[PDB]
Amino acid sequence: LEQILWRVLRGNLFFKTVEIEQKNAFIVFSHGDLIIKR
Amino acid sequence: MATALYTANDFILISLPQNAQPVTAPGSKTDSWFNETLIGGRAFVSDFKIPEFKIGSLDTLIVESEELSKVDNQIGASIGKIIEILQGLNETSTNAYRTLPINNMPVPEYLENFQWQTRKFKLDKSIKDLITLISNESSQLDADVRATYANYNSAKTNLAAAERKKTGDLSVRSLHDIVKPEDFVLNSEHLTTVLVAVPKSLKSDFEKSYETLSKNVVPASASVIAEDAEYVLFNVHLFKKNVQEFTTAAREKKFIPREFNYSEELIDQLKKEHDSAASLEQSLRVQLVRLAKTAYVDVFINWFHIKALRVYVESVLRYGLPPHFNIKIIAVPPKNLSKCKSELIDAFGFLGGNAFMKDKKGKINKQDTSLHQYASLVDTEYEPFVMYIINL
Amino acid sequence: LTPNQVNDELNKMQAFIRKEAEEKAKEIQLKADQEYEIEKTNIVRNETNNID
Repeated sequence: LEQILWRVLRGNLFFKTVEIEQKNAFIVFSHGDLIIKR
Repeated sequence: MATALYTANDFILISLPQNAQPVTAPGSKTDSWFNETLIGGRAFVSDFKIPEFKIGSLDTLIVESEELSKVDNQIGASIGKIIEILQGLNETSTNAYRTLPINNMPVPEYLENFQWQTRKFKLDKSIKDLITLISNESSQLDADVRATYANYNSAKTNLAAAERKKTGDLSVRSLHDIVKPEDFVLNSEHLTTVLVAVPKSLKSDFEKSYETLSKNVVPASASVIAEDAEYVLFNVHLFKKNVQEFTTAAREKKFIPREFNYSEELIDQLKKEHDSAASLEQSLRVQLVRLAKTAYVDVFINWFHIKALRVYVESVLRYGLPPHFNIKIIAVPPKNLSKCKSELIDAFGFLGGNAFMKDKKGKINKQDTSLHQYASLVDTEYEPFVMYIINL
Repeated sequence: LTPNQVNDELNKMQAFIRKEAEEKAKEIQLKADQEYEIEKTNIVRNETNNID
């Protein structure tokens, strides 16, 4: 739902990854260096 | 769909790259797949590409995309407000001004020949000032037609206020159109003029009790100088001191006394107020019709340019590389946007991704939330490629 | 949950990441020579005015 909200509110300008943790989930996003505020 | 769409055709604005291909026809162009592979073989394709603008970074492109989406929604609501204001005047029916030539050319011919042509815009400046200037020009054009409609409503309220003084029930109306120099004498302080409104059944009681209603009265005044729909108007001359006894006997007789004084300035201002209100409303409607037509045409052209700039900014922001893409407008018939939207969304849904593609057809809008707009600042539907729904 | 969406997202993110840096470098390289030319003109004008 966070990837659907990020894709609906920001387009295809992000990375959708998921990592299993000990429960928790490891997520990682990639974007530009000047779009850290948005 | 749309609030001003009665018998107008629907168009779908799609944007894709120049090296993309569909999923139902590998090794074919998008134009041949839209023309030949269209639903029913009647899909009309037109050019909708425009010139590229100067882009500084993605941070200004995101704020230009959100401001272009909000200005596109405000221009879309301002076009429907001017369309409803022009339709409310009875100057455009449900089969005119929606399926006729606008701007002296057709919707498909003018939309196919729309190559970013303007008379006050440029190609080397920022798109944010042009979109904000177009949204401010459309908002001022709708505000001018709204102010003209409010002035026409105030002139109609002034004409309706003058209509109660012109005629009707004798409770607030005064005789200023049937007055003569032989029925109301107010040239001296001895004699005066007093109006008495009596019913049709109480005419003989007021005519017989008119002499005994007050002292110092004038006989032979029982005549129908004015007529109403609920009572009759009679003229009686007497002194100013006997107005209290005549009004007391008239109130005890179940009659309706009228307070009227002989004056030419009251009838002249009463007729001049209704004449000035009627001429002001008559001029305000004729000015509001042409102002609503020009504001509707300028709001249509600004809505088309803002829709093309929002489609190009949405395709450039959603697509990324390369900077150039193939943007065109597909003309669909009435009640056929669901098949072209489901076939185009199902065919072009694999370009963006297999996890963000869903089956959808048509455009369903709601009063609580406008859906199917492709908003980038609020919660709404999203697809893999740029897709906009325009209902004329 | 598909790899093609992540590959297309990274493929667009690389071109956008290059286009942002090129868009900044074109602006800085567009402004720097004009600023240096303006200061280089103003200093010579002030020096000629003091010399006269």
